[PDB]
Amino acid sequence: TLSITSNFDAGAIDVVSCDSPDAIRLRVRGDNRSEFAQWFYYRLTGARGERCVMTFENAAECAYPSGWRNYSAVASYDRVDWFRVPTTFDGKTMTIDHTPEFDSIYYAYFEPYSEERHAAFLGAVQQLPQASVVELGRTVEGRPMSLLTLGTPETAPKKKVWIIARQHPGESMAEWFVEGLVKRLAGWGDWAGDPVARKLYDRVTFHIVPNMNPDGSVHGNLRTNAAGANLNREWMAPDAERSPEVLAVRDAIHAIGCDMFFDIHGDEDLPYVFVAGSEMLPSFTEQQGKEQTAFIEAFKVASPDFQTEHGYAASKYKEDALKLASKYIGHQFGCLSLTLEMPFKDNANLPDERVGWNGERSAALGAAMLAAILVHVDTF
Ligand SMILES: [Zn+2]
Repeated sequence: TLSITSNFDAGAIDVVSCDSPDAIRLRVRGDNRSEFAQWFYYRLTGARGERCVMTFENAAECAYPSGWRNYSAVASYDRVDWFRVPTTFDGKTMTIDHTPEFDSIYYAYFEPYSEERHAAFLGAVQQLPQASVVELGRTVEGRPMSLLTLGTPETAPKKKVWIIARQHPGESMAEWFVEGLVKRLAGWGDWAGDPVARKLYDRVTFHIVPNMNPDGSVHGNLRTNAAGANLNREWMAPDAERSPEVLAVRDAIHAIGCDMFFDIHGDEDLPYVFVAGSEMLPSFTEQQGKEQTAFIEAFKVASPDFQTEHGYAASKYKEDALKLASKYIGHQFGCLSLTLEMPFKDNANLPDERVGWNGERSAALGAAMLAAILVHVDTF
């Protein structure tokens, strides 16, 4: 007897039919208070050594159907080690065809990043002499909005570098990226002995929000918070009831100041790591151009995964572009301001059939970007 369950952190699925392994019928559940549908995460038990054919009947009705083109789902026996599994898409339905090796398995859209993991990581990070953690406010559902500051005393004002992640809760790659970056700043693991963090603290103070959408995350949402708001459309006029997550963070950025800004996302459609810059802003000066180009050049050197060939086609500027964090910040502060995008699929330039794009590659990217930040501040 097969059983599909989803009542856990970030769980999401609607089961249509589940009584023959070769005829499992499913629907992407969708965001809790929004029409956007794309994230899925479920547990399947009772299928050891049985070929499971799991068809997502509403695949074409999802937020980004091209997200299913050349895409493989991820799976795990224990929530620790994740791997890609055989998946096909015909523009109408999506099907995972996989034979579980053990009694209990999970399938998901991307390697998850749980609330527990967040709490364990921040609970350890706060113990570093250079760390502090401040609760800026509460989410819709009373979860903390936590700001991690990493820095040493100013004896000359240090540059304020802001990194926010996971405004879109299903983009768990964003929190993995922050974890890799923070681990390097901590001098943990293989980062012990590395001089980049030390040099950085002489020039820069970091202000980091690892999870911009705690509620959306646990809800199994892709794009919205628990009230149905797209947080990355709330930056020009956030609300205490609808978008307290942005209200609290935007207030802190204004109070604290900002010299460099990075908004960390994942992209459904494109199999590339890329940035969206501020060049479309009418406020984009020659010096800003010089600075953005030079950071991008440094990031290309720091990380072979990062590239500029592929990305969003930069359409004409419209006033509502300021609803997006990196544009709002770019316009308001006149500083280096970027959206960074990681793929749900793989990096097509450097594919990995076993894992595609994942937690470890996202984290390596975050650690690499630190080295580009250092190069950058040492130049400007
Ligand atoms: Zn996003």
